[PDB]
Amino acid sequence: EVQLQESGGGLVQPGGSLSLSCAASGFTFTDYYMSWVRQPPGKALEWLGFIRIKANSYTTEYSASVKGRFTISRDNSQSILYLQMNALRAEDSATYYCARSPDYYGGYYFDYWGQVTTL
Amino acid sequence: IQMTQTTSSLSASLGDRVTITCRASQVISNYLNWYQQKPDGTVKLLIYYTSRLHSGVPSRFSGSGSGTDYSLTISNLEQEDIATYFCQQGNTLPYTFGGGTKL
Amino acid sequence: IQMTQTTSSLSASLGDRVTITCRASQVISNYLNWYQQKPDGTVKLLIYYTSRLHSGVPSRFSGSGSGTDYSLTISNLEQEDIATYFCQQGNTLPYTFGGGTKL
Amino acid sequence: AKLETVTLGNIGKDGKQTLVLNPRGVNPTNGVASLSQAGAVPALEKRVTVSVSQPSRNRKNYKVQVKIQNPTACTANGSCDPSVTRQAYADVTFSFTQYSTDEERAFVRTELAALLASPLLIDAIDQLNPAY
Amino acid sequence: AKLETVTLGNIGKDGKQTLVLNPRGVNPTNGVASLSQAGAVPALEKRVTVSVSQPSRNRKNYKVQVKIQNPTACTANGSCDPSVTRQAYADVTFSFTQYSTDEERAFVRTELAALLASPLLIDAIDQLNPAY
Amino acid sequence: AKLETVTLGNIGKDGKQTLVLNPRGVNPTNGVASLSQAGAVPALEKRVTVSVSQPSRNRKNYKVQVKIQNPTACTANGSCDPSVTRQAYADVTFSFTQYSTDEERAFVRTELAALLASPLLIDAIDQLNPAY
Amino acid sequence: AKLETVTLGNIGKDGKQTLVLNPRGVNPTNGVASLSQAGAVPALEKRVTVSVSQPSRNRKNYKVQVKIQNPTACTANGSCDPSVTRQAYADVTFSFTQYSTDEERAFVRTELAALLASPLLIDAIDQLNPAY
Amino acid sequence: AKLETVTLGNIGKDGKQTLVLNPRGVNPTNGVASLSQAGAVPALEKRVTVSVSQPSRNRKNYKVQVKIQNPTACTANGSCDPSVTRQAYADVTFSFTQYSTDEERAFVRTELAALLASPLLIDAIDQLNPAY
Amino acid sequence: AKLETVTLGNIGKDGKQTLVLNPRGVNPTNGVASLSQAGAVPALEKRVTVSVSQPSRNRKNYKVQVKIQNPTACTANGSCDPSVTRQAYADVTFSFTQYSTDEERAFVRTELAALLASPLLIDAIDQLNPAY
Repeated sequence: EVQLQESGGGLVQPGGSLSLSCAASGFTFTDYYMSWVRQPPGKALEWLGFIRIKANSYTTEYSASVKGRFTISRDNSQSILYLQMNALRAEDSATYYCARSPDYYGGYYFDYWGQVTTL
Repeated sequence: IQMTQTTSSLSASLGDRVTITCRASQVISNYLNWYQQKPDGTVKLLIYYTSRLHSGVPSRFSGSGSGTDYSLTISNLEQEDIATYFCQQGNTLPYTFGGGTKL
Repeated sequence: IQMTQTTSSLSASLGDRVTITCRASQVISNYLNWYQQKPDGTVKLLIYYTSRLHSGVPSRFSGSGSGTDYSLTISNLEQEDIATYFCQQGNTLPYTFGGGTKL
Repeated sequence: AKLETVTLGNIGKDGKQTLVLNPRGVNPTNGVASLSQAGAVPALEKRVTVSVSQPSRNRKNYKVQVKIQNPTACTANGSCDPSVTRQAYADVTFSFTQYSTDEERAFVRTELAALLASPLLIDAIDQLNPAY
Repeated sequence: AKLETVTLGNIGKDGKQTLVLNPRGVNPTNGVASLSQAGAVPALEKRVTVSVSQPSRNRKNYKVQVKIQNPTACTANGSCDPSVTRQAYADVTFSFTQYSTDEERAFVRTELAALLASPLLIDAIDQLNPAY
Repeated sequence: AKLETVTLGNIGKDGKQTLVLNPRGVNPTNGVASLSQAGAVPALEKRVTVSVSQPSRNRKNYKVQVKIQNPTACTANGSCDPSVTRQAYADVTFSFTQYSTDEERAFVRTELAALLASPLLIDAIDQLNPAY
Repeated sequence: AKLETVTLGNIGKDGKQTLVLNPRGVNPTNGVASLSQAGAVPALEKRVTVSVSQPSRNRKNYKVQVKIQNPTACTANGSCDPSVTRQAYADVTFSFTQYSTDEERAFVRTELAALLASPLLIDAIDQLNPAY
Repeated sequence: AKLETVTLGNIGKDGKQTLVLNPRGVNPTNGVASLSQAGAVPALEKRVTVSVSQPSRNRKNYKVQVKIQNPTACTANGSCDPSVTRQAYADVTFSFTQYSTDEERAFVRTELAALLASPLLIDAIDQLNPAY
Repeated sequence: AKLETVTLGNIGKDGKQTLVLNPRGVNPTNGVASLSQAGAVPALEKRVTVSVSQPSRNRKNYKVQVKIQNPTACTANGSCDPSVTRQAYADVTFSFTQYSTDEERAFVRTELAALLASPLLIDAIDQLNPAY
């Protein structure tokens, strides 16, 4: 009974910026890492980055494809993510998935998914 | 880690079980996951510790394998079980995904 | 401490925000207060730590400033907000008051 | 690897408990990475400390070392806050050479992990009975 | 605990190798039970020793200790018997007071066996690089 | 300045607590002004002691020194009145020369006051985690 | 705690100056994290050191220690490099037992940061005259 | 900065081989950090060490130092273990004063990095020809 | 190869300054070649020296060596000539054996050249932060 609602949206020409969101009401939000997953058309899916918990937006990590370009932020109002981006339409045409990230013995998987935007 | 998948298209559509395999470049020590992307766009988690189901899986799906070669079996296939399947490892911090096998 | 006030008469009576300033001889480290004396005779406390309102202020009043130069802004002025305004410092034991700007 | 949060499900005697551990940092003076359980009072935390040392001119071997400390607490008579009644320890150490391949080391690790589920060590650890 | 054969399946780095261990009796000087590899030749086999120690006037609390060792054999040239080149060790010591319960010690055992399969320890033991 | 009552609102972890401190006088034998919290029993008081020393022929520097002592109390088993379980201390000291202007000293004071709200010292003090 | 850039706005006597501090890594002998002034030349910059210490057999309780120092530079005549004339210090040491909770230590931190902005301390530190 | 995994790309004479270095922790006695390549048999790994003089208030000269070493293996005719035939070393040292600026140090760094990709040095190191 | 004019492009922190070095001839007594920048007052020039061990039939170890130095000028208050305030040095050394190959030497060269443009060293040289 867990859904992901807020999108943001946008069709940003290259050289611009865009900020997105998700709404993750339930599952006691402040205890799980939050990742961003994108799928380019064709080949496969890509992984963007995650953000940690500690009752505070304090530390996040990103993949090497988008490092210094994208920023994510954990807003602890109730459940708000962010995907502030820069210089999009060069190879960033994808469908964007925010996913809750549990673990088992320290190994990260993604149990709840949600489609929000495309670019 | 590069999760290579061999057959890239599974043609079976009725009856008997189907086998979809993955290969890792290194050894990943059973930290392999499985996913299902329906053409509506939704993505589901099925198996996370190579043999452990998610809470909404009717045990038609089952995984096995160790070392580098992992697998997933679908006994008694149905018409709602046709999608593209992705496997990905949870061992190392880049978390690369797999190619994809379309049912 | 001498709380000097410059303009001594604020002529604006409608619309846009108004700025009323004070100056201290020394530095008083944000221990500056604001008051409102209506012509009926009552005196009200508005702001006490240069940015912190009293419990009956509708946030049309807002203060800022640091060091020696402090200020107060009144966005969306109304006909009940016309009085003489006094600023005074709470840093030092004599507690001198300011001159007064009449709206 | 990198210090992340380690959840550990299916833990305990029956297998229906979990234990989450949060990173606490790496000590510079001795190179000991730490994980601990979330809680206010520091004395009531379940903590796991791991460190691997490299051969200097005195020891010549690689030395991996894990430690586990579990305290238990109780609210005694006439007292308000709890206090640590007793401790439960565990201490693993591995010693390898400079020519050991990763198959030998992974064999020793998975051999010890498979011994800790055998009924010999279940009866020797949980019930405190020697092997007879 | 009855000393029997201990079969360990799905161990090693790939999760395919097995290990069958046969009992070697208790040592009456110090009470340490032993186990060795099926097959063998002596002084070339894989050994597992398990002891359980009781409190006395010298030591206050219980101590369960496991020492496993395994060597690497290199068949030399012009020789009919292989020799031991290098050896790999592991030894766990558990320490428990006289008031600890069953659930606590099973928790320590299960926590240790679950920590030996986390990528923190997979990357600390197989590759020899610490947590950063 | 002159010893007055110091209220301190928006204190604590969330920012909705207050602490009022009443003057207790200046000690003649060492020049230490004191503030404390209102209460009957002296052992249960939160107290702040400040003193600035001037250069004699031995130290040559100005020395400002603040101390903060917070005890906590509990009513144990079989006891009626509470007693101090533990203490929480803080101790600041500033050392200046004879030629230091007031801008340098106010810079050091407001730099330390702005560091005590940064997330580095929030995680280093409240959570007891070193900077890593 | 991740060592990042620390920006301190609205500090100084007038409340206008800022201060940007860059990390300088931990010192592996004693575990003291450091931070310095953006820009720089070395041995002329403003330094902030933060350490967190754990109890051992020598010390019973936790200790969080901050030492900040900043010098005053005077450009001499006929010289191309400024020299250090005088220096200003500050160092806070917090001491907490192993049973203290989060709210208590956040209270000590917030109490100290709130006391560094009272006119008692504004008149004790900026002007160097005690409380009478 | 904190030690991380450094991926050096486009190395070799042709310019397509890469190197991926994992952290190995900081030696406490001298403050020297280490990075090393993945692969079994830890004696046959490529190593990089880095070492900066620790910042102090009274340091006249800062010194930075880097040591690359690369071993080559030989599986000898009649042995199980591969040994180290020969070592390629590189020792780089940088020496700056306390009044030096950031652009001087960056200029020396990028000057050396741009000299090592010039024909004067890819002729003198790859071919061992002196400049005449 | 014969000494020529080496134009190093894209140096500096921003990456736009260049350096053009002219040959200065080979010292006969030790075989050390020199290059230096154009500009008046020869004492204020930037210098690079390079030195390879001379090839012989019985040489066990070849050694390559590079020394950058950069002076900074100060026109002092009360003098006509500018003097040298301070020196930035860099000493690079390479050490290979007689059985080493060309790809090993090229690999060590390009490894060092790719380390000097990595954040681990542009943080440790430009900012003088040790790796922790």
